Amino acid sequence: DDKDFLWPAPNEEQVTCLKMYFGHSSFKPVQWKVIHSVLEERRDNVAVMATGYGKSLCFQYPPVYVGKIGLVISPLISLMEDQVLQLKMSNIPACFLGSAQSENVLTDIKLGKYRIVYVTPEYCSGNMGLLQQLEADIGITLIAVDEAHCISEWGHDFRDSFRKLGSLKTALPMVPIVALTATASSSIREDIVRCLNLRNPQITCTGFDRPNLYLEVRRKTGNILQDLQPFLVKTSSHWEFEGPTIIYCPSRKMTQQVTGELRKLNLSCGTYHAGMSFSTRKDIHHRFVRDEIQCVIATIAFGMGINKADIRQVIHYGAPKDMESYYQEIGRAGRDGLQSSCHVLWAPADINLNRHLLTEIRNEKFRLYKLKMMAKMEKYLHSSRCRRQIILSHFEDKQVQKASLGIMGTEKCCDNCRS
Ligand SMILES: O=C(Cn1c2c(c(=O)n3nc(N4CCOCC4)nc13)C1(CCN(C(=O)Cc3nc4ccccc4o3)CC1)OC2)Nc1ccc(C(F)(F)F)cc1Cl
Ligand SMILES: [Zn+2]
Repeated sequence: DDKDFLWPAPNEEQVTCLKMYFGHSSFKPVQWKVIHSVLEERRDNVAVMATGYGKSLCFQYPPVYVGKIGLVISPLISLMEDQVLQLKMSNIPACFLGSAQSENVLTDIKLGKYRIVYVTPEYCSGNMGLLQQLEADIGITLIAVDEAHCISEWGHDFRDSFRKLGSLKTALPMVPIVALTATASSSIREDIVRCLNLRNPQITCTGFDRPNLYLEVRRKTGNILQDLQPFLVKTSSHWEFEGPTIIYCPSRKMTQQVTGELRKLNLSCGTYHAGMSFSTRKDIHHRFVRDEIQCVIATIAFGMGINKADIRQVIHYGAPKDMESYYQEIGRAGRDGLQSSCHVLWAPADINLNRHLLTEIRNEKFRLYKLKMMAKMEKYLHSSRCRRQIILSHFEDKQVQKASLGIMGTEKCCDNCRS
């Protein structure tokens, strides 16, 4: 069951609703992330998606489940017409709202007869008073802004119509905005978050097969220098990795240890852990971005703000917490699209493997969730199957494995695909 690997667990009516109106068994981790953060946290989202495969459910499902109203703001007229028809045929009442259509649909929208209203950014700019009325009389579950990259002057597909969608948060500060786009440009999403005036936005990135990441799992011995020696190359007196390198460790003690023995070879490296000031941390980034230091030995803490294109190696010195955290950590590697490697070095005596450590948690539901996650991360590490296939299976939809051409099976895919 996939529903086991979601936190919170989608309730029984949520599952019923998905099968009834969309015809699916379970939510994928990213879909659930976006949907739940909309419904329960009312949190602005930026959803990066390489295709429209599982893209619609993110903004269509929420207003259907609560039975209120969702607003999709898009310039893609014919794509909007196809989705309006698909919703109508799935017994979801939906319309295209524009100046031409207004006389037939507007009264019905105002009296709450539509779950999902598609509009152009042109039309939306004029009728902010209509939006405030709908918030007041029904309540708007969310506003989806598709092709959100069109708000950016520095993007490749700029649209004048998008300029005044900034006023949505001024007009509706309580209503969450789901900004959708097909570009993984870090500068454009900063334009999207800025121009749409988004607050503490959840960022997600799916539909990409990351063919330039090689995955390996490898038994850890005990001796640190023994374990890392394979990854090291000397140039004169000092030692160095082949490129920019991140070594995530499960404990704060380990980051100090690993950094300790890596220093003895005069390696250009530094720590980044929980128990320190958000001041020394600021420089380590700027050093690492400017290639002043080569390696960073960190915990789960380091990563969220990393925009470094040329990360060549990620190493998990010890089994990671779970697949969620692992997916995030490896996802930072090789953003430039050049060959990078992601190695796990694990032993059975790692703190994220012992089950009789989580028995301390007395909340039944949460304890069972953490055990399913530990079991599944364990199943991945011991696997003799394709590391990429396990990860795509769990995180991405079926059509990302199908669309994944000419990497799975090759000597650059994973240790299991090699031998
Ligand atoms: O790689 C991806 C998707 N993807 C992800 C991230 C990312 O950066 N990129 N970057 C890409 N590229 C797509 C292709 O073009 C280059 C960039 N893809 C992803 C992140 C996003 C979330 N994140 C955070 O720390 C939060 C956060 N980020 C922020 C950025 C700015 C500001 C605030 C932020 O807050 C961790 C990194 O995780 C997913 N999928 C994937 C596909 C196949 C395989 C396989 F090979 F194993 F099979 C493994 C994986 Cl992981
Ligand atoms: Zn493989």
